Amino acid sequence: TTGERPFSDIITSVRYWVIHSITIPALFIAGWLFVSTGLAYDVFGTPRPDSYYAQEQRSIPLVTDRFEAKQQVETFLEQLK
Amino acid sequence: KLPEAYAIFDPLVDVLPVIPVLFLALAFVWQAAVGFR
Amino acid sequence: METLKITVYIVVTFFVLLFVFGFLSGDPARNPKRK
Amino acid sequence: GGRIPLWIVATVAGMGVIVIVGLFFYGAYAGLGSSL
Amino acid sequence: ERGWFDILDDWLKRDRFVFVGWSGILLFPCAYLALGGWLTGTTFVTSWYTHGLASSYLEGCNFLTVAVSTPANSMGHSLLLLWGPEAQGDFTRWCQLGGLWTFIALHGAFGLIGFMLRQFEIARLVGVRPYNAIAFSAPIAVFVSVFLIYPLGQSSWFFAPSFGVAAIFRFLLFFQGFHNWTLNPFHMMGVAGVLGGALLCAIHGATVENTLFQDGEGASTFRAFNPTQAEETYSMVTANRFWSQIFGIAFSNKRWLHFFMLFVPVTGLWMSAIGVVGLALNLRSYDFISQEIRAAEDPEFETFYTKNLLLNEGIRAWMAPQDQPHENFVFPEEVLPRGNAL
Amino acid sequence: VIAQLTMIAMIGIAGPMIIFLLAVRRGNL
Amino acid sequence: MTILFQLALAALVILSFVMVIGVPVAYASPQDWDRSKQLIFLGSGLWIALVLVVGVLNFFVV
Amino acid sequence: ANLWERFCNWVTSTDNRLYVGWFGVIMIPTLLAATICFVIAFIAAPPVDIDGIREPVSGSLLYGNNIITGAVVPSSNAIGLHFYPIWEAASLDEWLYNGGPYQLIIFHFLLGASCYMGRQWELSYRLGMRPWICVAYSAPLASAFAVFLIYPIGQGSFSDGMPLGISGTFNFMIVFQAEHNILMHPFHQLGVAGVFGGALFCAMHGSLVTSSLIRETTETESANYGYKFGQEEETYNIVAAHGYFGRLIFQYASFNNSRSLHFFLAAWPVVGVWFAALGISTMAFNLNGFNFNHSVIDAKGNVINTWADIINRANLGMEVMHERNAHNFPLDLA
Amino acid sequence: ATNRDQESSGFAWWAGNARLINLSGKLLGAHVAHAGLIVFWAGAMTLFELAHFIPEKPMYEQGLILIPHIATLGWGVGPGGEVVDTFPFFVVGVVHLISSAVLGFGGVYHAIRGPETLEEYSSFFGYDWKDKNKMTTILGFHLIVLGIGALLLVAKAMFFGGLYDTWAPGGGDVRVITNPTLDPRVIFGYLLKSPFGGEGWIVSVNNLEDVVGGHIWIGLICIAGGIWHILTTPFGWARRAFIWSGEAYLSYSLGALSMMGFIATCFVWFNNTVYPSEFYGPTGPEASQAQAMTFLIRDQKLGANVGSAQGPTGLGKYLMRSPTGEIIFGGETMRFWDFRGPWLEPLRGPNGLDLNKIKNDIQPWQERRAAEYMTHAPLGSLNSVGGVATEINSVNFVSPRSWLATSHFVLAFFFLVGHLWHAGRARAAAAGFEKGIDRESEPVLSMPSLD
Ligand code: CLA
Ligand code: CLA
Ligand code: CLA
Ligand code: CLA
Ligand code: CLA
Ligand SMILES: CC1=C(/C=C/C(C)=C/C=C/C(C)=C/C=C/C=C(C)/C=C/C=C(C)/C=C/C2=C(C)CCCC2(C)C)C(C)(C)CCC1
Ligand SMILES: CC1=C(/C=C/C(C)=C/C=C/C(C)=C/C=C/C=C(C)/C=C/C=C(C)/C=C/C2=C(C)CCCC2(C)C)C(C)(C)CCC1
Ligand SMILES: CC1=C(/C=C/C(C)=C/C=C/C(C)=C/C=C/C=C(C)/C=C/C=C(C)/C=C/C2=C(C)CCCC2(C)C)C(C)(C)CCC1
Ligand SMILES: CC1=C(/C=C/C(C)=C/C=C/C(C)=C/C=C/C=C(C)/C=C/C=C(C)/C=C/C2=C(C)CCCC2(C)C)C(C)(C)CCC1
Ligand SMILES: CCCCCCCCCCCCO[C@@H]1O[C@H](CO)[C@@H](O[C@H]2O[C@H](CO)[C@@H](O)[C@H](O)[C@H]2O)[C@H](O)[C@H]1O
Ligand SMILES: CCCCCCCS[C@@H]1O[C@H](CO)[C@@H](O)[C@H](O)[C@H]1O
Ligand SMILES: CCCCCCCS[C@@H]1O[C@H](CO)[C@@H](O)[C@H](O)[C@H]1O
Ligand code: OEX
Ligand SMILES: [Cl-]
Ligand SMILES: [Cl-]
Ligand SMILES: [Fe+2]
Ligand SMILES: [Mg+2]
Repeated sequence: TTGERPFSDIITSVRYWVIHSITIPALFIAGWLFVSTGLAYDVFGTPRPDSYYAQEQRSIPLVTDRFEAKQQVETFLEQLK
Repeated sequence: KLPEAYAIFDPLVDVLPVIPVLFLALAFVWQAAVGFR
Repeated sequence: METLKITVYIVVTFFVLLFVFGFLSGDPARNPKRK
Repeated sequence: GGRIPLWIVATVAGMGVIVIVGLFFYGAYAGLGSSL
Repeated sequence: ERGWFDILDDWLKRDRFVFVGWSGILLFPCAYLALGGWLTGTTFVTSWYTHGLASSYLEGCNFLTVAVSTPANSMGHSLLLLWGPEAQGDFTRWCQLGGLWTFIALHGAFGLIGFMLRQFEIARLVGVRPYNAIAFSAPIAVFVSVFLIYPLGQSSWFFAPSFGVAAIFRFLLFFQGFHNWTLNPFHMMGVAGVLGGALLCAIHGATVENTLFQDGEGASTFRAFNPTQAEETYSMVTANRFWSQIFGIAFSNKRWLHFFMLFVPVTGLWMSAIGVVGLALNLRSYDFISQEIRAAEDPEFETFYTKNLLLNEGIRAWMAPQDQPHENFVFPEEVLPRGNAL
Repeated sequence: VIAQLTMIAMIGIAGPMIIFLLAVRRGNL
Repeated sequence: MTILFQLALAALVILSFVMVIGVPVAYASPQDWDRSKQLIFLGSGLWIALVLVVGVLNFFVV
Repeated sequence: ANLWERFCNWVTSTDNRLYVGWFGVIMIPTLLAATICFVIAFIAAPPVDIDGIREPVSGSLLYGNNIITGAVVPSSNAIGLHFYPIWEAASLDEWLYNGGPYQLIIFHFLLGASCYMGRQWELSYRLGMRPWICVAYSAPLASAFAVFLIYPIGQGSFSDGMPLGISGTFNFMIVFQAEHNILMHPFHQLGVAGVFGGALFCAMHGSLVTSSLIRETTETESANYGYKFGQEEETYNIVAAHGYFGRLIFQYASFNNSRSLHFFLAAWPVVGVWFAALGISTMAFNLNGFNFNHSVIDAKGNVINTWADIINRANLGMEVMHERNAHNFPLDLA
Repeated sequence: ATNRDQESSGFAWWAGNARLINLSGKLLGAHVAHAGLIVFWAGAMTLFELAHFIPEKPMYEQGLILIPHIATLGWGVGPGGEVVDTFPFFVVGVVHLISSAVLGFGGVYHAIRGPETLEEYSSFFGYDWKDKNKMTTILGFHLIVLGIGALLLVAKAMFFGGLYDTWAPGGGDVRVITNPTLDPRVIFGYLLKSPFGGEGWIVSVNNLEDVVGGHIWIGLICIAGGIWHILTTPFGWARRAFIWSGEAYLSYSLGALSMMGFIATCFVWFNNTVYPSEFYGPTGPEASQAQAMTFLIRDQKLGANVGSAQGPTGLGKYLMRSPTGEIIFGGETMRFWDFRGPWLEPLRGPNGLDLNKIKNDIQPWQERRAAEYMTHAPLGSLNSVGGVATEINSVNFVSPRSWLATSHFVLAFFFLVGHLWHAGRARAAAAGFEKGIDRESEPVLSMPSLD
């Protein structure tokens, strides 16, 4: 009883569904593509299944330098290619 | 496996055991239809 | 040990019999409303 | 003001939840995270 | 009203679906970011560079195993700000360095402050006493002791809890093997206030539901109540007699009863927080010295206390090399403690 | 999994279909 | 007998799905109780016959 | 009336300071027996060969324990699930070495506590009350049965029952983790939700009622004096409490119905704790927590550890050390 | 909508089925429709298990619970539990699935279309819960049905091909039972056995002659008792002891099913006669003993003298005494020395495990079975990773014994809860205070103070 339109009015109204039968699927597909294009990996810096280890590399690319950890990760990443 | 003559029905057979669960969920659809009165 | 066992057997039988006969002694009636 | 009955919205919505969570369970057995 | 401050106050305090308030300015963005940071990291972000672990749905983890993990031990207690000296504004690197950890921990800490300021602000507007805010100091003491003080006493944030289901399980087991935290009497008082609170929650709900007055004809009894009614919905007199005769004692004062329900779990959480402040310094209840002196001299003396330290020693040796990768532990097979066969 | 998915699709719609038909027809729900 | 068997089984399957919807709808429907009662009876005798047909043809196909 | 009739009248009297009742006729002697045996063993019992390997563990105060380390120690693994009453032993000295007191205590305690639960039904009926307080107590009772009876049955030995002692309890927890990965079991997770949520809703309810008590006292007096035992009027304003809590979160997230509120208070912890109990009682038959050990594998087949694998390493430490002289063969199968 | 809201019925939607208590027609509908769900699952689940079934892998490596039930009756299987013909599994699955449509038909008809009450319509089918005579009469019909069911089992065992017998001399096989145990001293002697270790109450039944003979007794007892209840009305002491109401009778049945649930749990966990290990996997005690057997065999092959090998504790590493002197396997499995199974019994003499038989007579089939059972111990994760809790992923296994014990313990427990719920509600409603305390007739206000 605070004023706003009741939720159950909104979600049973034809108009709500006209808008959302497009916005909901569009958002879902955009999330899908953020992954399927590979873009998610590059934004967040997450390894692909082929990028955790170089072919013969023994150990994990653990960050060991506070102020040059960024550079460490960068060097760790060329040492894959 | 099922005798080969019934093989075409394998996918259907895969889904049937779950139907009882559906009956429980159906009670709720029905109640929602009668406004849980 | 034999005496102890016989003693405990007697004790337990005694109490089980109270429980069973007790609950047989018009239990539903023993309430504050309809008897 | 309604036009689509609330019980239909709930049933479709509930079924949508089951599908997506089913998919997530499927994925525990296939691809990444499947142990295979 | 008056000036802009008072017009702002007006709008902030409108009676709406989600109340805002002045506290809302702190609460809303901090809570939103803490939660979104968690969902973002668990969905997309690795812990390969900080822990050598996969930690996101993107890498194949499930809801139990995803986490936003702590930064590497070499980060120390860096604030690890996006624009700080470590990430230097690179969002990708900041993610890979564990920047989402301090992001979530710090927005979360401000959000809890905002939440408790919310409880005070709404209490004051509605004209109730602020005991709910006061009870909420127990969640705050826990969050602050465990997520801030504990790692601040240790070598780095690396040893704070990571934000995830399995990650927290790991934190429990670490505290057992390294701190013998179950032995600690402040943890024991925590456990008593949690289980005793859950006990009081259950027993008070059941007692009210089972001493109800017949106030309707329905066999479903929930409709036979009105928020505005003058009268108690259940019989305190009958509930008192029942428990007096079942348990030997009973509440007789409803006000005392409800204050005690605040008291027990709130006090238990505060006690657990103090033990964790001690663990920040490794100031543990690890041992009983009299037990050790006896067991060192008498190889036939054994208690459950000596048995549990053997378990701790196994936990430390078996878990440390993978759990503490910056230590570069190599423990040759021959040194690992093991009993016979296993 | 297309065959099994189609089967569960029409088995699943049968329940709510019954409710829908009855509601439309003002049946004895 | 395979064509026969397989048709008889797909028919049983299909009639079952029809009965599964139609019996409860008929039973709770205000209107066409007369037209329904007859169809339910026919569907049923038919359902039973198909089961026995599948049962018998089973042995000429297994 | 006759003696029997008067006896029954006394046993079932609503007037006794402590209700007796028919459940009480069994409860009183069994609880007294368990309590007395427990107190005497906890003080004075000699060491008990819990794991059947002639390695006796000292539980009692006089034999070098304190309140935190002391326990009544479970009966010997050599016994297994065999019934070991005092009269099955050649002497009290043998009975003591083999952990006879543990069986005596736990069997009397379980019977007595089950009767405590019956007695709660019984009195509620004598008082014209609704009957389900006893259903709330079934949750802790189920949990006691799980750790003292169901688990030992599943594993084939009371030596794997929870010890009657503070450190013993933690021993049971840690070994249970190694053997079942309980933390990763959803029923234990529901138990955590049950007890953490019970604590939470306990504090919440206490604080909401306390916050809306009606002014009936002066600043010098405890507000508790503003309530008088047996008064008819409710002592706080629920509409005020709902007004507060509905705004803290949102209106429909708050109860304004006290009956629904108190039902929720009962239900949440009782259900969660029933799942806790069923977690222990089904891990009794070795249906264990989720196992995601090596679940994440890279493109070559390297294992990419997750927090699950780090759990596994801690579990391995517990497993290889526990009962360090009791295993001769490579698998711990019970 | 007769009684189909809270206002009319007094019951909210979430207690909606309580609206049925006095509507015998719709309630009969609910019951028959429900029986259709049970028969449905039995048929659909069997077909599913069959569709998935690879006949050469053990059943217990395949997540099967129903095929093993069918095989134990002696259908489909040969020596050693070898599957010789899946057709019987097919028949069982199909016949239940077809049958459930009929039951489902009856349920939907009664529930939705038939007379909502039966009393006006028929006095044979109508009933009043408070009619003690009609109640014991319906109870008697059901007793006769159950008695006939038990005798069907006897008929299978004796006249229609026998039962699978894990104990068959020369090796597990289907065997016709010709000499079923009739002696009441043996049959009822099981009921008075201790449920503790080495005794096991009825769970100890270890031969098919006792199993068959017991169902002969039980079938006769149920039929006789059913006749009895058709011909009698409850005695006075019965009338005084019980609540007579639908909810009360539900509650008595809830308690009984709870008890039976617990019993079934222990049956599947310990018993390897009516749950043959060939089909259900080894029991926990069996797999633990099989491990000790495995390493005794191995190390003795390497030259160890297993009788004289003292382990680290001073107890024998392979062989030790039980607390009554019997020679038993050592290590932790000392707890499992009550275990008995066909692969082990050839090694047991009057004094327990026989060292000379051990040294000379262990056959390759015993080594194989002991290795199979050790490596199929009923331990595994909820996601079906077989092994101890620290095991790595690879082996997709949880024993049918664990699935069946755990599920039935959960069910039996919640059935105890429902018993207390309904037994206490039935008491309160019979005495008239199930809706709360009368504010003007509060009993405690008429009682003297405690102090
Ligand atoms: C009330 C809301 C609020 C609060 C309390 C915080 C608090 C915090 N944020 Mg968050 N944030 C918010 C909203 C908020 N944020 C919003 C809406 C977004 C989306 C844009 C973010 C996005 C965000 C990111 C991306 C990051 C943070 C970070 C932080 C932390 C460091 C902030 C800092 O050092 O500021 C310093 C600035 C102030 C304290 C402002 C002071 C105002 C003074 C009084 C006047 C200044 C005038 C000045 C003289 C003129 C200009 C300066 C000139 C000399 C050049 C801290 C926990 C960092 C963190 O979590 O790292 C782990 C981080 O990387 N926030
Ligand atoms: C085993 C599950 C089960 C069964 C057998 C029943 C049985 C019944 N219930 Mg209960 N109920 C259940 C679970 C069940 N209920 C659950 C889980 C809830 C909580 C959601 C309820 C809540 C509830 C309420 C609140 C009420 C009932 C009522 C009833 C009765 C009247 C139904 C009616 O009016 O339908 C009207 C519905 C329809 C016309 C829709 C179609 C219904 C049919 C049966 C669908 C059949 C589908 C099936 C696939 C067809 C196969 C056909 C084939 C064999 C030919 C009926 C005997 C009512 C009552 O007691 O009346 C006196 C009542 O008010 N139930
Ligand atoms: C006695 C009951 C029972 C038992 C012992 C089993 C046992 C098994 N099933 Mg079968 N099944 C059952 C009933 C049962 N099922 C039912 C009712 C259905 C219809 C849904 C099926 C349909 C089915 C299929 C389709 C499959 C199995 C399979 C299996 C195997 C693997 C199970 C698994 O992975 O679980 C995973 C565990 C879960 C999903 C967790 C269940 C936990 C529930 C939700 C908690 C219950 C709590 C309680 C009842 C609620 C009370 C609430 C409270 C407030 C009162 C195993 C042998 C698999 C197999 O290997 O086939 C060869 C398989 O593919 N089952
Ligand atoms: C326990 C289950 C049960 C019970 C007690 C009843 C009782 C009743 N039924 Mg319902 N019904 C059921 C199940 C049941 N039915 C099933 C499964 C179906 C689908 C086939 C139906 C379909 C149905 C219809 C369509 C009608 C009834 C009617 C009736 C009434 C008259 C019956 C009569 O007079 O027959 C007298 C006796 C006979 C006709 C001979 C019975 C022959 C049986 C089948 C022999 C088999 C015996 C054996 C023990 C079966 C074991 C089954 C088990 C393995 C599952 C009566 C109230 C009528 C009614 O409601 O009138 C308004 C009505 O029109 N029934
Ligand atoms: C589902 C099966 C079933 C049910 C629900 C009933 C129900 C009833 N029976 Mg009937 N009965 C049955 C099957 C059944 N009977 C069979 C198969 C027979 C033939 C043997 C009988 C022969 C029979 C007779 C001869 C009598 C009844 C009577 C009664 C009534 C009260 C019985 C009572 O108080 O028991 C409660 C049990 C007691 C009071 C005995 C003492 C309690 C002891 C201590 C319990 C010990 C058991 C314990 C839990 C251990 C479990 C295992 C143990 C065997 C080792 C009630 C209407 C009575 C009657 O009124 O007839 C009209 C009566 O005289 N029945
Ligand atoms: C970090 C960061 C940030 C932020 C971000 C954000 C804010 C985000 C958000 C995000 C979000 C906001 C997300 C979300 C998501 C969600 C999800 C993912 C969900 C899911 C769900 C589910 C899955 C469900 C489940 C369930 C349950 C729960 C119960 C019932 C049943 C079921 C199972 C259904 C920024 C930019 C500032 C900056 C830097 C960094
Ligand atoms: C055998 C067989 C068969 C059979 C079938 C059947 C018998 C079926 C049934 C079916 C059914 C029986 C179905 C049902 C379904 C249901 C559903 C699908 C539901 C869902 C639900 C939901 C989703 C809910 C929701 C909600 C609501 C409503 C309200 C509250 C909230 C919620 C959200 C919970 C056939 C013919 C194929 C043929 C072949 C063989
Ligand atoms: C009352 C009521 C209810 C319930 C209902 C019910 C419970 C029903 C049941 C029903 C039923 C219980 C049904 C059944 C059906 C069945 C059917 C319909 C079957 C068919 C079959 C077939 C079609 C087969 C085929 C085949 C063959 C022959 C061979 C192999 C392959 C196959 C499988 C394909 C509810 C809850 C909703 C609520 C409301 C009221
Ligand atoms: C088949 C078989 C067999 C046999 C079996 C038999 C022969 C059985 C019997 C059984 C029986 C013969 C049982 C009985 C039971 C009983 C009961 C379970 C009872 C109950 C009771 C009651 C419950 C009561 C109650 C009460 C009281 C106590 C007090 C007062 C009140 C009243 C009434 C409530 C054998 C093992 C050889 C082998 C395998 C198979
Ligand atoms: C080991 C278990 C023992 C098995 C016993 C089997 C019991 C089956 C036979 C029941 C016979 C007992 O019958 C029952 O006895 C008690 C005790 O005398 C009677 O006597 C009682 O009557 C009234 C009833 O309100 C009570 O208030 C009163 O205290 C008591 O004298 C019951 O009214 C009678 O119905
Ligand atoms: C971010 C809010 C904290 C600052 C509060 C100081 C108020 S400052 C105050 O503001 C009035 C309007 O409200 C003016 O009318 C007045 O002239 C001015 O001095
Ligand atoms: C209700 C089920 C009706 C079908 C009964 C099938 C009989 S069963 C049949 O009997 C033969 C001996 O006659 C056995 O040799 C054979 O193993 C068995 O399959
Ligand atoms: O005892 Mn007590 O703990 Ca159950 O596992 Mn086996 O046994 Mn012993 O090892 Mn691990
Ligand atoms: Cl240990
Ligand atoms: Cl061993
Ligand atoms: Fe309260
Ligand atoms: Mg996947």
